[PDB]
Amino acid sequence: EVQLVETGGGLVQPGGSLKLSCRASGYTFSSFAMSWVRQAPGKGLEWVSLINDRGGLTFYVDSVKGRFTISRDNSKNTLSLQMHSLRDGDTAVYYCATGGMSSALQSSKYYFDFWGQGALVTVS
Amino acid sequence: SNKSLTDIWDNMTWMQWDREVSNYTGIIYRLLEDSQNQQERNEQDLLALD
Amino acid sequence: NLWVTVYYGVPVWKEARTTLFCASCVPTDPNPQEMVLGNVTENFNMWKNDMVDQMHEDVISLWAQSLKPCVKLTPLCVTLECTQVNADEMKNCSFNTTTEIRDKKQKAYALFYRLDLVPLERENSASKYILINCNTSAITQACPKVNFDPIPIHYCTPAGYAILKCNNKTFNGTGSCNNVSTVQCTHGIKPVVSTQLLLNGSLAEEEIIIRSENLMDNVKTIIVHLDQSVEIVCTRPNNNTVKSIRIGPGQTFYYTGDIIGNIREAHCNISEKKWHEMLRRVSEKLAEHFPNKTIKFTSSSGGDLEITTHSFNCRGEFFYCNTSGLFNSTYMPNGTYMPNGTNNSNSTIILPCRIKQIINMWQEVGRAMYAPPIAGNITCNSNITGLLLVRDGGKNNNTEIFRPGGGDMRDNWRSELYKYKVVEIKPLGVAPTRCKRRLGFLGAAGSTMGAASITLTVQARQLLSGIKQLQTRVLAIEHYLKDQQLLGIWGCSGKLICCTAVPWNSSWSNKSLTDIWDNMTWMQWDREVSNYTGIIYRLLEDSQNQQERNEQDLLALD
Amino acid sequence: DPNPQEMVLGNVTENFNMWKNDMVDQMHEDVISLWAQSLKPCVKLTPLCV
Amino acid sequence: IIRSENLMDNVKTIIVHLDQSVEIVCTRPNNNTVKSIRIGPGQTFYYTGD
Amino acid sequence: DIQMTQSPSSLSASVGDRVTITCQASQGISNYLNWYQQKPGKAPKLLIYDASNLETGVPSRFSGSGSGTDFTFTISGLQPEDIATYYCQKYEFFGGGTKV
Amino acid sequence: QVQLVQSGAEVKKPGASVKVSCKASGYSFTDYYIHWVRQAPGQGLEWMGWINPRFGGVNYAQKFQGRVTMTRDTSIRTAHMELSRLISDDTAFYYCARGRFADSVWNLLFWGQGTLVTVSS
Ligand SMILES: *[C@@H]1O[C@H](CO)[C@@H](O[C@@H]2O[C@H](CO)[C@@H](O[C@@H]3O[C@H](CO)[C@@H](O)[C@H](O)[C@@H]3O)[C@H](O)[C@H]2NC(C)=O)[C@H](O)[C@H]1NC(C)=O
Ligand SMILES: *[C@@H]1O[C@H](CO)[C@@H](O[C@@H]2O[C@H](CO)[C@@H](O)[C@H](O)[C@H]2NC(C)=O)[C@H](O)[C@H]1NC(C)=O
Ligand SMILES: *[C@@H]1O[C@H](CO)[C@@H](O[C@@H]2O[C@H](CO)[C@@H](O)[C@H](O)[C@H]2NC(C)=O)[C@H](O)[C@H]1NC(C)=O
Ligand SMILES: *[C@@H]1O[C@H](CO)[C@@H](O)[C@H](O)[C@H]1NC(C)=O
Ligand SMILES: *[C@@H]1O[C@H](CO)[C@@H](O)[C@H](O)[C@H]1NC(C)=O
Ligand SMILES: *[C@@H]1O[C@H](CO)[C@@H](O)[C@H](O)[C@H]1NC(C)=O
Ligand SMILES: *[C@@H]1O[C@H](CO)[C@@H](O)[C@H](O)[C@H]1NC(C)=O
Ligand SMILES: *[C@@H]1O[C@H](CO)[C@@H](O)[C@H](O)[C@H]1NC(C)=O
Ligand SMILES: *[C@@H]1O[C@H](CO)[C@@H](O)[C@H](O)[C@H]1NC(C)=O
Ligand SMILES: *[C@@H]1O[C@H](CO)[C@@H](O)[C@H](O)[C@H]1NC(C)=O
Ligand SMILES: *[C@@H]1O[C@H](CO)[C@@H](O)[C@H](O)[C@H]1NC(C)=O
Ligand SMILES: *[C@@H]1O[C@H](CO)[C@@H](O)[C@H](O)[C@H]1NC(C)=O
Ligand SMILES: *[C@@H]1O[C@H](CO)[C@@H](O)[C@H](O)[C@H]1NC(C)=O
Repeated sequence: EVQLVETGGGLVQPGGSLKLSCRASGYTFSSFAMSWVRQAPGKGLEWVSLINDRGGLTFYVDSVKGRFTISRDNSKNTLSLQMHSLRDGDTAVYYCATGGMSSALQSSKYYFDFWGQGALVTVS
Repeated sequence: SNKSLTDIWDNMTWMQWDREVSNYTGIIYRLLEDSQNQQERNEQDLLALD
Repeated sequence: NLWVTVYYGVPVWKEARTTLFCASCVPTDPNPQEMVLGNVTENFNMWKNDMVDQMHEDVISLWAQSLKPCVKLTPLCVTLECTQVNADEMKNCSFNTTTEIRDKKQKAYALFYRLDLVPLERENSASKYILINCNTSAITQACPKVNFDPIPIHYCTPAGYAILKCNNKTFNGTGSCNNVSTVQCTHGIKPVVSTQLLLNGSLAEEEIIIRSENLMDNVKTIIVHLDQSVEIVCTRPNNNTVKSIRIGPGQTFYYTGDIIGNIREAHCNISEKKWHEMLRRVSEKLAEHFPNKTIKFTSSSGGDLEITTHSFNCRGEFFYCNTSGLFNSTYMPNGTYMPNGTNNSNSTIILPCRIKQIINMWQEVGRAMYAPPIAGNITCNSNITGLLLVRDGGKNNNTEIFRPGGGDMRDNWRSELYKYKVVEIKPLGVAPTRCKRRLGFLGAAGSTMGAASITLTVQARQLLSGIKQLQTRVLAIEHYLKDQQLLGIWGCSGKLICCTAVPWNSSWSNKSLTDIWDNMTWMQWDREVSNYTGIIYRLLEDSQNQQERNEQDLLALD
Repeated sequence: DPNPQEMVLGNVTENFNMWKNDMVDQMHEDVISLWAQSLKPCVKLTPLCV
Repeated sequence: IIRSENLMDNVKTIIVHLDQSVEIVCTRPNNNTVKSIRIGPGQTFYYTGD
Repeated sequence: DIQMTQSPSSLSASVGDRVTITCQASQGISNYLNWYQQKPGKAPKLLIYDASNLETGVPSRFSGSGSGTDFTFTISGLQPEDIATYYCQKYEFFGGGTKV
Repeated sequence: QVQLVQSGAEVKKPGASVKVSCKASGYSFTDYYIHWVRQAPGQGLEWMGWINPRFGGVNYAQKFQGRVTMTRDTSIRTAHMELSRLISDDTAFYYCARGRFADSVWNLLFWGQGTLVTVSS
């Protein structure tokens, strides 16, 4: 039973910044490429950003390029996502997910295996 | 070295520069090989993405 | 789904033989920089090591390069008129030799040992003798500057190779060894020349370690590596007066002129208690290899003085102890040691060493040596750190008779170069990955294939890229350039981790990525994909040729 | 070759030490070796030390 | 195959390379008895005795 | 003591029959057995240097194999020229010999 | 061509000593072991002993110790064996043999002619 606990979120006004963080426990941290996924109220899931297991490579959905930064710390077993400008279209539940990529020396993990409980981000 | 580009490229010779940055080549060379190792692993990860 | 990824700098090695260079010959560095290889087990074979043949050649070459600029005693191969030393063991020999000016002669008298003379007529008044073997070859006098005190020799690697030490404290010499370490140089090894007893060696860490190539025949030498040394003190009590004459333009011959005081025989003292305790423990350790047999130690059954006696160099004088009061014991399966009472004794075992001067160097036959006498007396102490035993073959009534042996000087160097193996690094290799094209040396040798692909810039830089060394520098350069040329032909120039477009064929290996990168080491992988490298390399160069032609076609499109 | 091909280095100042040059030790060794390599294939006057 | 550097002067050697060999058999019919003497420390001189 | 046991002591065979000779060492742990063809009046001749490897100058009709304490020597068809006493040897220890 | 030439047959009385020689030609004498094998008339081959002509080392079998002396003369490349206290049971063909390689000396590829020693009253 792995545990991803997203500690962050709240309310921002259009033009502000907000940082999210996700702590992992129950498995080796520096071996899984983590990601974030947004679920707007009443809508489905949309992928936002992906980070590799080592943290050197980051990928984003085109709609957030240049505004979101994803980073991880393998010594603290933490993942973080720092968002700028925060438009009204970014209001959603942001889920911390484990999966999406591999290190090329392991099997393909093109799926989101373990999810978190979700942080709520509101823009008004 | 805290000299600006116009104080190095335009005013100094390579011998003076070597005499300046000489105690630090064992740090620069290590940083260069570490950066290349990181770039090689990132390149094999990007080339295995697809 | 998996493709060939070329790695350069992998902690992989193969067995090989190179001309390692001494370093007393080149100053040594602060420490050997030993990197212990975790989870690595290698197969050693002390009786097939090349480091011993190289050390043998080095010693028979340094010795024969120090007597070349020295007086040759050609003018002394003349008839000697020798009488008894009553002013046998020694004779007082008169002779007519050549002096410095090439028109006069010189009459001299020297005292020679009887073992150094051969009669020309019936031995009795003076009798005629010549120096031993002087009519068969030249006798070279050692220069007074020749160093007869063994100097420790460190063997260091050339670029591209590694010395794999063995740290198992109870290793015999042959077979798998765990806890293998990598070193750049060996410890200081003294070229001590001694027969029957190994002197001034290293002691076993744990217990007496009987080692032999095959403890079942009667040809292979049995080396007994002791854990506690037995001290031997040897002396020549005679007070000699050394005289010299000139036999040519700057050629000075040194000889014993007279002896002050009485004549006393040379001898060696070994404490009875320590020797017989040593032989008890060696007899109990040899009972673990020859179960239910009686173990006896006896004197040598035959051969020349150099192998029937204990031959050693004591401050230049070449002694030859009888060693028949030492090797006289019986140990039976009941655990009782026959010559008992030697555990509460205060006695000493006096061995009557004889002194010889015209020493038949090694067994070259066509080259002898004259050891000049030293005025006064001589005393030498040394530690007995091992035995050279030969077992008697043939039918027997369940009794082994281990008789001292020696003469072959490789078995004196196979007792300090036992833990060292020389290997050649193979930094270039291939492994499957999902990648498609579009610390210390060997420190990761025991790590998995996915944790050793980060320490590549450390086994790559330590490739470091008269005749004996220069040929190995050129050879190391050639091997480096061949590996670079392979990488270049494959399109991998300038990279340590190179992804290619050659798919992995499941017939080469059908293991999954989590069974290779996460569970296997690079040595196990090399042992797996080895019959297929002549296929993979050909596919890699063919794929690069296709990519180069496609690239020139794309670059000519416009 | 035809000329030593001397390139004058403008604005360069170097520290020489004639009394610690190695070119002198090498020349000394060369001379004491060429001289001693021309008398090796020559008659030695041993029979005249009479 | 007659071969020479220049078949017009009288200095160059003319090599005649044959296509079928002519067999030559050479012998020394004398029955020699070889004797030897020593002329130094391990230097043995061999000569015809009779 | 490594006693060599060799059997049969006497082998009756004609020309072309397959000849099998056995040698049972007391202690082995090594493939070091030699086979010697001894003709009457002549010194023995080595045929099988090592347990299986064959000796130069010996025709391919001779062979053998084995390991440890059990070795087998065979002749793929006895010839008139193959009449000899065959011995097995391990180190200094010789067998009793088989008359063929 | 490697050859081993032994002395001819000899007749001795019980208690006498017999000396047998094995001239060795064709190879380097001081690099190979020479094995002396005693062939009883109809009772098989006894190994009896080996000599190492480099330093003259010997390893006489535990049966023939005290009676079998071996020596070597390198100036004429000949090995010598001496058997003392002869008994009528010592009648045999004494063979000189060498291994094919110095590294493995039991592969007695090269043999000389047998020397017949008869012991009788
Ligand atoms: C085994 O090792 C011991 C100790 O290293 C050796 O004995 C030592 O040998 C050296 C050289 O012969 C002796 O030093 C010499 O002493 C004399 C008189 O003081 C001096 O004139 C020489 O110039 C030189 O310094 C040293 O005293 C001696 N040590 C003892 C304790 O006796 C021994 O020879 C070695 N054994 C073998 C077989 O190599
Ligand atoms: C060795 O022999 C020589 C003679 O060959 C001895 O030298 C002579 O000794 C006597 C002693 O009375 C002197 O009178 C002579 O003058 C000596 N002769 C020469 C030529 O020196 C020598 O003493 C003998 N030495 C030993 C140790 O026996
Ligand atoms: C070197 O000299 C010694 C002594 O003269 C020679 O040994 C003698 O050689 C003759 C040869 O006929 C024998 O008869 C003697 O019995 C030998 N004497 C001893 C004491 O052994 C020796 O042979 C000479 N070396 C050579 C190569 O001829
Ligand atoms: C030295 O030469 C003389 C010449 O008369 C001779 O008598 C003498 O015996 C020679 N000495 C020796 C030791 O042979
Ligand atoms: C050394 O090797 C022996 C071989 O039996 C093994 O039992 C022993 O554990 C090894 N010792 C160490 C310290 O690894
Ligand atoms: C030496 O140790 C190895 C360990 O594998 C063993 O096989 C061999 O029999 C031993 N030999 C002796 C002579 O002790
Ligand atoms: C292996 O060898 C090293 C050498 O320093 C030693 O410290 C270590 O204890 C050894 N390990 C074992 C298991 O014998
Ligand atoms: C050896 O012991 C004897 C006992 O009599 C003694 O005289 C002699 O001096 C000792 N020798 C040495 C070298 O200690
Ligand atoms: C040692 O001394 C004994 C005394 O009986 C003698 O028989 C033996 O031959 C001697 N050994 C040597 C090697 O000289
Ligand atoms: C030898 O004798 C001389 C003269 O009596 C003396 O000076 C010297 O010290 C003695 N040497 C020894 C080692 O006894
Ligand atoms: C012999 O070994 C002991 C070990 O403690 C050492 O103290 C002693 O100096 C050694 N002796 C020689 C002569 O090397
Ligand atoms: C050796 O294996 C052990 C097994 O527990 C492992 O913990 C250790 O990291 C390994 N060491 C190396 C250097 O690979
Ligand atoms: C050469 O021919 C002559 C003819 O008389 C003959 O006697 C001689 O033996 C021959 N020589 C050879 C070497 O065939």
